[PDB]
Amino acid sequence: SMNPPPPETSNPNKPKRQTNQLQYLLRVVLKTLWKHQFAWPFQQPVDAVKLNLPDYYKIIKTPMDMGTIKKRLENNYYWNAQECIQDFNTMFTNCYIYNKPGDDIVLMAEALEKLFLQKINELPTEE
Ligand SMILES: Cc1nnc2n1-c1ccc(Cl)cc1C(c1ccccc1)=NN2C
Repeated sequence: SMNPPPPETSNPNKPKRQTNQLQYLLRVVLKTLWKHQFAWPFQQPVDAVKLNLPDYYKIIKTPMDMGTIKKRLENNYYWNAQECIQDFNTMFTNCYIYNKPGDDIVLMAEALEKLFLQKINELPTEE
């Protein structure tokens, strides 16, 4: 029922890059989803205490959220675009694992994921 520490957003010994694909993930993908009317539940780690979800972190062992992703991108945490794409996919998957078809939060995830997929379809080739 307690909250875990949040995912890491800083690790000085992790090697870093800022590729054109990572810049697209910040400037296009994250910006698009962040501004959406359904972004709000996803803009920070799930607070299982305030939301009264005592089983959330019993079920979800790889938590992820756009607050974490935003910090990772803005603070250049990644080496490649795949790492960041995986974080978005983990975020959506967790929502579908914990919740049920047709739940409001699932409908919200589905809307954001559609936009995610439309943007990642036009990920630029790496330069
Ligand atoms: C993300 C996420 N995944 N499951 C949840 N959330 C969530 C997180 C934050 C916040 Cl603040 C809420 C939620 C919700 C939620 C339920 C209905 C309408 C809007 C949000 N549900 N829960 C259990």
